[PDB]
Amino acid sequence: GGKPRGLNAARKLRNNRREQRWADLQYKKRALGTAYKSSPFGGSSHAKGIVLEKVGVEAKQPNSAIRKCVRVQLIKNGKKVTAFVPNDGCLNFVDENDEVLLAGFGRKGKAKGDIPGVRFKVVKVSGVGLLALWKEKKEKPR
Amino acid sequence: GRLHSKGKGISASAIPYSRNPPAWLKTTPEQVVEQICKLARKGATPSQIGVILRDSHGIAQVKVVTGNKILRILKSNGLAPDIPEDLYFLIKKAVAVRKHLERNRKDKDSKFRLILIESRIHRLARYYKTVGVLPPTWKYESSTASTLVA
Amino acid sequence: VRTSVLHDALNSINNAEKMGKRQVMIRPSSKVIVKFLQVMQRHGYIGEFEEVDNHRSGKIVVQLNGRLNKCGVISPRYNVRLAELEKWVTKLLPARQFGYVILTTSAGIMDHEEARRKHVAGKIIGFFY
RNA sequence: AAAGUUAUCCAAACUCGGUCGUUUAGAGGAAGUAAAAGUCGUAACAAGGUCUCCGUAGGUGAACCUGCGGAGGGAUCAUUU
RNA sequence: GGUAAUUCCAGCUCCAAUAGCGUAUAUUAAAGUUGUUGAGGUUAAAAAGCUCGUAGUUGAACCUUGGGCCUAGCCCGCCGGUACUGGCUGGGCUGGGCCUUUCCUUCUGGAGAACCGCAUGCCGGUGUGUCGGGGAACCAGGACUUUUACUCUGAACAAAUUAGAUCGCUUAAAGAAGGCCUAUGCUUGAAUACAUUAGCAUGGAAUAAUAGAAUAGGACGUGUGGUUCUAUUUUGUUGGUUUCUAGGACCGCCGUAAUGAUUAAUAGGGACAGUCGGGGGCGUCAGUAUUCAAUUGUCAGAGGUGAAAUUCUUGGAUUUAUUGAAGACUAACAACUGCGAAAGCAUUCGCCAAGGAUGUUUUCAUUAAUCAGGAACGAAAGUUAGGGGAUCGAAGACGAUCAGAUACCGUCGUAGUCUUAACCAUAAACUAUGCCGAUUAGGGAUCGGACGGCGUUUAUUUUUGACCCGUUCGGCACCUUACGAUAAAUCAAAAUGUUUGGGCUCCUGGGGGAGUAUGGUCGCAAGGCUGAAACUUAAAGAAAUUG
RNA sequence: GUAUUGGCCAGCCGUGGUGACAACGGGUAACGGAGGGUUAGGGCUCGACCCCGGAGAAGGAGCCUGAGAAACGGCUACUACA
RNA sequence: GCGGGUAAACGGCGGGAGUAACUAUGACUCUCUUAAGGUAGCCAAAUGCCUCGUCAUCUAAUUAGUGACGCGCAUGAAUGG
RNA sequence: AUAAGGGAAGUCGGCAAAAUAGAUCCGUAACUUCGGGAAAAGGAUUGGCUCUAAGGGUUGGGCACGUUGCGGCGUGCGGUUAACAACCAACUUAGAACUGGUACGGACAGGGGGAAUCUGACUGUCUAAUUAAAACAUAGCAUU
Ligand SMILES: [Mg+2]
Ligand SMILES: [Mg+2]
Ligand SMILES: [Mg+2]
Ligand SMILES: [Mg+2]
Ligand SMILES: [Mg+2]
Ligand SMILES: [Mg+2]
Ligand SMILES: [Mg+2]
Ligand SMILES: [Mg+2]
Ligand SMILES: [Mg+2]
Ligand SMILES: [Mg+2]
Ligand SMILES: [Mg+2]
Ligand SMILES: [Mg+2]
Ligand SMILES: [Mg+2]
Ligand SMILES: [Mg+2]
Ligand SMILES: [Mg+2]
Ligand SMILES: [Mg+2]
Ligand SMILES: [Mg+2]
Ligand SMILES: [Mg+2]
Ligand SMILES: [Mg+2]
Ligand SMILES: [Mg+2]
Ligand SMILES: [Mg+2]
Ligand SMILES: [Mg+2]
Ligand SMILES: [Mg+2]
Ligand SMILES: [Mg+2]
Ligand SMILES: [Mg+2]
Ligand SMILES: [Mg+2]
Ligand SMILES: [Mg+2]
Ligand SMILES: [Mg+2]
Ligand SMILES: [Mg+2]
Ligand SMILES: [Mg+2]
Ligand SMILES: [Mg+2]
Ligand SMILES: [Mg+2]
Ligand SMILES: [Mg+2]
Ligand SMILES: [Mg+2]
Ligand SMILES: [Mg+2]
Ligand SMILES: [Mg+2]
Ligand SMILES: [Mg+2]
Ligand SMILES: [Mg+2]
Ligand SMILES: [Mg+2]
Ligand SMILES: [Mg+2]
Ligand SMILES: [Mg+2]
Ligand SMILES: [Mg+2]
Ligand SMILES: [Mg+2]
Ligand SMILES: [Mg+2]
Ligand SMILES: [Mg+2]
Ligand SMILES: [Mg+2]
Ligand SMILES: [Mg+2]
Ligand SMILES: [Mg+2]
Ligand SMILES: [Mg+2]
Ligand SMILES: [Mg+2]
Ligand SMILES: [Mg+2]
Ligand SMILES: [Mg+2]
Ligand SMILES: [Mg+2]
Ligand SMILES: [Mg+2]
Ligand SMILES: [Mg+2]
Ligand SMILES: [Mg+2]
Ligand SMILES: [Mg+2]
Ligand SMILES: [Mg+2]
Ligand SMILES: [Mg+2]
Ligand SMILES: [Mg+2]
Ligand SMILES: [Mg+2]
Ligand SMILES: [Mg+2]
Ligand SMILES: [Mg+2]
Ligand SMILES: [Mg+2]
Ligand SMILES: [Mg+2]
Ligand SMILES: [Mg+2]
Ligand SMILES: [Mg+2]
Ligand SMILES: [Mg+2]
Ligand SMILES: [Mg+2]
Ligand SMILES: [Mg+2]
Ligand SMILES: [Mg+2]
Ligand SMILES: [Mg+2]
Ligand SMILES: [Mg+2]
Ligand SMILES: [Mg+2]
Ligand SMILES: [Mg+2]
Ligand SMILES: [Mg+2]
Ligand SMILES: [Mg+2]
Ligand SMILES: [Mg+2]
Ligand SMILES: [Mg+2]
Ligand SMILES: [Mg+2]
Ligand SMILES: [Mg+2]
Ligand SMILES: [Mg+2]
Ligand SMILES: [Mg+2]
Ligand SMILES: [Mg+2]
Ligand SMILES: [Mg+2]
Ligand SMILES: [Mg+2]
Repeated sequence: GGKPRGLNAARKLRNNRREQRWADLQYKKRALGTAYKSSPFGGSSHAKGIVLEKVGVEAKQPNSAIRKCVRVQLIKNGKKVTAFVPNDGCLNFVDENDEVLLAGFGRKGKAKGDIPGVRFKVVKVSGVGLLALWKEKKEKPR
Repeated sequence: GRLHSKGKGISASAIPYSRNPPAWLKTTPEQVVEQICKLARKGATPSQIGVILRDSHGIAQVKVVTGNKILRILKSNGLAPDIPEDLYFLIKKAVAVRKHLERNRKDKDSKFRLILIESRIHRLARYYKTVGVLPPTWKYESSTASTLVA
Repeated sequence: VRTSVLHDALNSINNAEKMGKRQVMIRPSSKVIVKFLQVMQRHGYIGEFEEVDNHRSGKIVVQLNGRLNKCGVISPRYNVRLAELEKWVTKLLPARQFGYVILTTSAGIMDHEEARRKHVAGKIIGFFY
């Protein structure tokens, strides 16, 4: 309650909606284009990088395990990020200097599960695909 | 309620339904008009011209007896005041506040009243200008306003 | 201040009927008010009404007989074409079989069904069912 | 009637300086978030053991304490000639 | 998931979609979590401390209604007959004509009807004719008509696409094709609607604005005078000159006419009358108390605490009576009481300007509501200069307490507390509840004004004033109740909201980072106003129930 | 001067024009439109891309021929490449 | 002489040991000690002996210059900061 | 007084010398006690000759009567020259063409500038004959 209701008050109603529309969080990040600027990916879906080292990450408080992430430097803009290698016993497939391909967890810029500070996962290694190697459908090229 | 207040009084006057003079008046409309002009020449404004007629002798409504309002009668006889009386009294009150205010410099309450009175004068003066009673160049100058009242 | 005399009349009628009373008083009376009552009367939703004549504006005393659910007013009198008149009856009418939407047109004010017969449109001012 | 030549106009390009925008190195200084089986106290929640909180000013290892004016979200809807 | 894992790694079995199915990013629905339709703002996120006011948005009622006849077009009911046909004194719906004081502008021309008689011809009607009294309607042309918005119908405007009609590409997404006996032939389709804002025409005349006669500078007339400009053809032809006539502009005299002004809003402003209040400013008067000082009497302790100590004391403390000075503050009366825009305001009297309500057969006539920026006032503390400095007392110094005690308790004490002249602009500045207007239920108290009434009281006494009973307008509040509202506590508004639209301004969108960084602006400073991002998280929070 | 109008340009003379009904400036991961996707109604979002209009041929400027070009599968010069 | 007041009067304003899930450091604690134990600020400064102190910047190379750090032989608040 | 190429490599140290300089028009930062900084920094123009434009002063104004040696007054009025005509006079400012061995404040006269630290606030005063400074004085503030 409290809106202008007259028949010649179309200017006030249009201006008010434009101003209060910024309080939304989804729209504010769309208008300012934070993904184009701040995200390690240039607003894209995937990216390629080079593996630097293998790192183990502890799970959060209720859980207890080592999450076995990996460090990668992006070819496109030289930024450095960390990515998680899924499935059981898959670090044996990623060596040093291996040209991996990454994607997101699907939470749209937030950490997923108990893994802290990790936003990406390995999809392909040496252009073969991680899951295909796991089920022994292919052999990793030398 | 009120223009500058929070009161909501309803005190007013009730006009009778009848539009004809009482049978005991026995006074002609011509006699009334001559009676009005004598009081106007003595100096009275239309406000207490009516109350003198009502209280002292006879006429309760001048309109029903003669068919015209008091101010309309005076204008046709060349007796209308140069400025309307309602605006005249507002000017008179504003002058008295300024005269008192300059002697009592830190009377902060009377300073607030003066803003209300002058703000009421500007609104009323704008209406008279857009209807043609006052010339379009008329302005309320605080410096020379003291001559208008007296 | 008083900005819609029609709203005051319709609101006062709705309150008294909802409380089960039989008669209503309306302080200001106008041409639009009387023309609105006449449309309701011809459909049986109210009874006789009488206009006392004070010299200022007059009053109205309407006689109620039940049968009335609600009577409201649309405050911004929008402009409605003839082709889009079916949008409104879908919005503020309980059912298609009964109910009336009041319009104002150059051929006098009328309900939404007679306007279709005369093939006329105009501005919307209220409703009752 | 060709080469050549005199004076204006349209003007690319280079040099120096000014101004605006984006990106980036830096001794040292001062904050935030998280992770801890760390050290010292116990401010708040019961009248939390000095009732709690707000604006302002000063002081102390740390939470905090004290002065002046407010609020009850209080521990009182209440005391008679 | 920590030794019998319905959730990991595997073998069986089973479920979902199926030539397809999973994952990542973007975008729409779900979202009434962006809310014009349609969203919250007492306590969950959120009404500016308060009032004035310009843009902007919004604004009370009122001017030709009704009635009386005639006639048409489309439906339904009914009757009867064979979907057809006729009828109802059929009841309705849409439209067109007349009389009621109203009806419908005007001139020129075109062609020509109806109603009329003239004579000429058949079985009381008719072609009659370059017959005339006569122009219903129609077409073309000229002049006049308050101006916008709105709605109806037309005109103009792209193919593809969207909706949609037709035809068995073997069906379908498509396509614009096809069909008929057999044909040396015939025949058809390639429709229609929508856009929609702006511009061009037409009909309507409700709703919302706008214009006209008040210093008459007003309307009308074949009334009647003027002075100025323009000049068609007729008197052979040209030039020059004149009259009459026709037209335009302007100004008198006279006449005609019902000669020209809407109410006075339980909207607003102003005047007047008797009052009311701790509303504001300047000056002045009074009260006890606290501290100090002087005089006076007496003799051993006084102070302070839960208990003690620091401190003061025969250089007579504490206590007792009388007198004097200084600064601050206004006890009891004092309340579910008064006034102010809020902050706030309490001893007497004099002076100065202002305000609300009530009373009124005064006056003006829409002058009004709310307000982005902008402006006045704004407790306490704090700042700059003088005066003042009794009492309390931030900082500070000591005495106890305590494991420690930079505190709570006790004895001292600087800025400050008060005033004059200038700055600051924040408070749990609270009713955590914006302002104007209408309607909805019962009750008894109280403050201010008016009106009615039986008595008591009382005065150089009546009328007035004090008390009692009732009505009414305007205020600060309260009790009961729920037809209603809410998540609930609870609320006469927080009601009249899924049956949702009376007008207007401001503010909010999960919790942190954060009212922080940075830029700008105001200030002597302290600081005020405006106000992000990176990063991080699955819960914070509200009302109530049992322990 | 131009195919022609025009502060398009040269002389002389006035002091104006736009703005809270948002001028001026900055951003655009911006060619515009017919239209695509998603739907109770109201909407939100996308449109380089077969049709229509505009602009460009590595970056800037100049010009010849001709009814028509400031053309680049035409010419001249500088800058950058080769 | 005994007893009070006074620092914008002259002037003054400290040492030694232990102690935090590596190392380092020491918020915290005991201890000696008096008129009081240097507070807000500032610094190899015209005031620092060791000293050409340590780190950064300026140069091909800098005992010099500027910016930081501070147990400061012997900085410091009207002997005014 | 002048010097090829280099431009502080000289020296305790840019000591001495050089460079800048008038007027007209553009342009001008951090900081700030909002007065300043500022002539900040950094650019352009300048002769001769032949012309054009602007900026002023003084005296003159139509009838009708009356006086007087073509007129000076007395008057009685009217009009506002859509500002005309004659004569007189110094300098200051702006613009155009042509011209030259590209020169022109042609001699004289005539500021070098910028980024920072230490120290006294400023103008002012003193060791005549080796020290002009951070020393003295000053307004403001405080005490007796
Ligand atoms: Mg959201
Ligand atoms: Mg009212
Ligand atoms: Mg108001
Ligand atoms: Mg008001
Ligand atoms: Mg940086
Ligand atoms: Mg660092
Ligand atoms: Mg506490
Ligand atoms: Mg508490
Ligand atoms: Mg509580
Ligand atoms: Mg086992
Ligand atoms: Mg097992
Ligand atoms: Mg098992
Ligand atoms: Mg909500
Ligand atoms: Mg809240
Ligand atoms: Mg409030
Ligand atoms: Mg109205
Ligand atoms: Mg098809
Ligand atoms: Mg129309
Ligand atoms: Mg009234
Ligand atoms: Mg008073
Ligand atoms: Mg004392
Ligand atoms: Mg004694
Ligand atoms: Mg006193
Ligand atoms: Mg009282
Ligand atoms: Mg008292
Ligand atoms: Mg405002
Ligand atoms: Mg104060
Ligand atoms: Mg104070
Ligand atoms: Mg002084
Ligand atoms: Mg003072
Ligand atoms: Mg004390
Ligand atoms: Mg203390
Ligand atoms: Mg606030
Ligand atoms: Mg508040
Ligand atoms: Mg009640
Ligand atoms: Mg009672
Ligand atoms: Mg009373
Ligand atoms: Mg009485
Ligand atoms: Mg009452
Ligand atoms: Mg009250
Ligand atoms: Mg709905
Ligand atoms: Mg800030
Ligand atoms: Mg969890
Ligand atoms: Mg709770
Ligand atoms: Mg203007
Ligand atoms: Mg676009
Ligand atoms: Mg682009
Ligand atoms: Mg396109
Ligand atoms: Mg692109
Ligand atoms: Mg494609
Ligand atoms: Mg290319
Ligand atoms: Mg050709
Ligand atoms: Mg081209
Ligand atoms: Mg080209
Ligand atoms: Mg090519
Ligand atoms: Mg080509
Ligand atoms: Mg240790
Ligand atoms: Mg120190
Ligand atoms: Mg040092
Ligand atoms: Mg050094
Ligand atoms: Mg040195
Ligand atoms: Mg220094
Ligand atoms: Mg040294
Ligand atoms: Mg060095
Ligand atoms: Mg050197
Ligand atoms: Mg240094
Ligand atoms: Mg010392
Ligand atoms: Mg010292
Ligand atoms: Mg010293
Ligand atoms: Mg040389
Ligand atoms: Mg040389
Ligand atoms: Mg050189
Ligand atoms: Mg050297
Ligand atoms: Mg030297
Ligand atoms: Mg020299
Ligand atoms: Mg020289
Ligand atoms: Mg200056
Ligand atoms: Mg200058
Ligand atoms: Mg210069
Ligand atoms: Mg300088
Ligand atoms: Mg020259
Ligand atoms: Mg020069
Ligand atoms: Mg020179
Ligand atoms: Mg000096
Ligand atoms: Mg000497
Ligand atoms: Mg000397």
